[PDB]
Amino acid sequence: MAEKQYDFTHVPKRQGNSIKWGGLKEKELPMWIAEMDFRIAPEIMTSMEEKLKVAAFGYESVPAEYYKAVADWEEIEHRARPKEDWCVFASGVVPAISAMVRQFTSPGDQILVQEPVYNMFYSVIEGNGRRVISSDLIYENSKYSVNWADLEEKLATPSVRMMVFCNPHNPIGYAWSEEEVKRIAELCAKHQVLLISDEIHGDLVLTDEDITPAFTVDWDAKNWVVSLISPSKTFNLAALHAACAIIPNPDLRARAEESFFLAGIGEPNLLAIPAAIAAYEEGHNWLRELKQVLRDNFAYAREFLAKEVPEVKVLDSNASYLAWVDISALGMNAEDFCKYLREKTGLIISAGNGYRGNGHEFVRINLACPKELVIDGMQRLKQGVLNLNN
Amino acid sequence: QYDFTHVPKRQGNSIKWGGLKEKELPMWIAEMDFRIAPEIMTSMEEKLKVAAFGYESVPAEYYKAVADWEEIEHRARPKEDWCVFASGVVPAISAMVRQFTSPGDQILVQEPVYNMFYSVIEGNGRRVISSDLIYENSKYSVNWADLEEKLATPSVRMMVFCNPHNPIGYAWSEEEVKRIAELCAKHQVLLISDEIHGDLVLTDEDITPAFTVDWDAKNWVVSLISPSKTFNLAALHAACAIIPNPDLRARAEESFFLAGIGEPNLLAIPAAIAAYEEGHNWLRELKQVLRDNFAYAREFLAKEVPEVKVLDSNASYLAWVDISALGMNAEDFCKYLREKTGLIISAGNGYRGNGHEFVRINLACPKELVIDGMQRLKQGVLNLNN
Ligand SMILES: Cc1ncc(COP(=O)(O)O)c(C=O)c1O
Ligand SMILES: Cc1ncc(COP(=O)(O)O)c(C=O)c1O
Ligand SMILES: C=CC[S@@](=O)C[C@H](N)C(=O)O
Repeated sequence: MAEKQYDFTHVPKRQGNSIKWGGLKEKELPMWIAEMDFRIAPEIMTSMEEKLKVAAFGYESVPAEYYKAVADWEEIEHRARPKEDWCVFASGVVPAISAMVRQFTSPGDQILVQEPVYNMFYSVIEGNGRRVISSDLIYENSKYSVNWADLEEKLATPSVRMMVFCNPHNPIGYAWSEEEVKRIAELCAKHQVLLISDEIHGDLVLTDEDITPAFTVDWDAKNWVVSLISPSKTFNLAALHAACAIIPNPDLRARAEESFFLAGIGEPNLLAIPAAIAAYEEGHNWLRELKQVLRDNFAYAREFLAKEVPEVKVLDSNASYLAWVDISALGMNAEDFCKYLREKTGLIISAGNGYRGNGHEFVRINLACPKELVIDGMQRLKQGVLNLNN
Repeated sequence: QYDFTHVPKRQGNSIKWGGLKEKELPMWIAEMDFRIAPEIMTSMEEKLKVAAFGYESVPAEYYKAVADWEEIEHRARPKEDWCVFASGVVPAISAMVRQFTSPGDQILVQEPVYNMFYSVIEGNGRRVISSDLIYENSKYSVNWADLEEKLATPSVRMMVFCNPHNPIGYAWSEEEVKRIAELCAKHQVLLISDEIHGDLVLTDEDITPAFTVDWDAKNWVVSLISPSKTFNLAALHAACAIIPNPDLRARAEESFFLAGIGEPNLLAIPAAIAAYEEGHNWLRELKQVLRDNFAYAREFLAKEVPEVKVLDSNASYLAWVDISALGMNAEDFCKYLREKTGLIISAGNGYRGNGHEFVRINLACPKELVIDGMQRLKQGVLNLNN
């Protein structure tokens, strides 16, 4: 090849309290939870080791440099520069959603999602005492589509007060077109519904199709949107706890910031600021190479399952390092299949059940690991399927 | 064995030191101007070498380190099962305010007390009620009749207890903590005992954690701890709730997850474990520097600014200074001090109670900074008399 500047071959050796790699049995292969088995960009590491040299970790403000980095990143990577004053630090995307659920809806209000969607959406809606309402994505011809009439009918319902929009959508791995994003933002604005656009997979569109950040919608609807971003999925920094809400409406923004502070997610920890700035200032080259690795892993995985496991169907996706795999032909509830698969092969993938929708027919597989592990997992999956047919 | 002489060089986004004018001396916000313990630094450096920061569990090595630390430092040992990770003490209070009380309910504090108690009570739409600490003869005391009368009020549903008490720097006696816990249990009031200053008792005394009170009251208590104040790790975001009642504990744990404060960041677990397993020697050295600084502060002011009084305190690195004899509202005295001398201390007003007669001074800094701050304090008063 042309030499890659960075290391996508060696799996980082985690400490014992890793969710992905802790308490596994011998030879078990975790490909479920969405973190990478790649080392992070050395540019980010350098900024973290630099910060540690302070050797005292008192209270931190959010510097202008943080929002500048966020804005520069969105401009360069997605050709949509937010205003830096739109940006508000939050310690995490899901905690920010949870705080905005409490701040911008009332107990008993309904909050719209499009099932199947990220399981943590349900937890922060239901656990906060709001009610999930879904305009289900319709599954036909191996693709999901939106029932736009049903979506609007639910948005227009008085008790439906917020839409948590997954953009790109996890677990189906779909980066919405500009038209779809602006249509949903316009729908929300029309019906006075707050659009929370979870854009945490936005840097991981594995094609050149870009995302459309919600904050780029025109100024009728722009006052009704919040874009949520983080370096965590892009750069393998789940535990960094750095995120950013982009809220063009200044009063909404100040209220969300107040809700972040009140909840305890408004203040950066000791690494969040320098590590996120380094990621958004200097992570471009590493991300470029990562997407080349991911496209290689996906090309292999999709080709393998096409030729070798016709019992399953990998859905066409263009975003995320996660594959959404239809296992319906196995006649087995995804939760039962994933248990069986783990017991027989050691491969641990995500049952689709927790994403609701039709997720009980699907598994989600994380391909953000060295190709050796992709090959291992794909072969284990075939071994699991073959063991059923016998 | 450790460096308590040289102030760490912060990056620019520091709350205590960022954006100061030339030669300004901040002694207000409670973070130290000391290097952290090298044993903690070692664990952070090695964790960064993982070079990938995915999701982390709370290992029960964390709970074991917490239990061991409480036993060594306070002679009190919680059951590991009682322990729930939280990223911060104040956010845990805020979550428990939302989980365990209703909007409009009253939540009892003992003024003057930590300003952030008011922020999380009132910010969540609960109402602060205070049984004010009685201030007589330079000492604060509890009006036990008043306290119980308010705790017995039906709409008073929670007590946020500062143990040791910031800003006065008082580690309650065993009898005091038990009596408060008994009163809370008697009136079905949840006792949230903020013990974040619990490792900073400077006398030969020990705090009494709320979780040590006996089972006729232990079901009504929550102890909150963190290495933050002890080890100068405000930005680590590691803390722990100790909740003996398992029903409360399950509900508190869920409220932390929903708030976004239930999950450790990439350094919280190894750094806190290192602090609790290996920080005893550094803390022992810290306390002697703190006692030396308090002694200097008390002696200097007794000789030089006799119209002010450093309260006898047994806990924390925060001096609570009665300035009432200056005849000046504390907030105006602090603004005047900053403008005239560059010394930035904490006005007492924000702690409510009788806080307008007090300032709070952070002595967790090298002796040379204390000497400077005291000198500026005297100079400000001298200039007022001129
Ligand atoms: C759609 C979506 N939102 C949010 C998150 C995580 O957000 P955070 O950990 O910053 O709260 C993930 C995880 O990768 C995700 O897939
Ligand atoms: C009484 C008290 N509680 C809590 C805190 C800080 O809590 P948190 O861990 O939320 O920053 C402080 C600050 O040092 C404090 O003095
Ligand atoms: C004005 C001072 C802000 S502050 O120090 C809150 C603090 N951490 C404490 O211990 O009270």
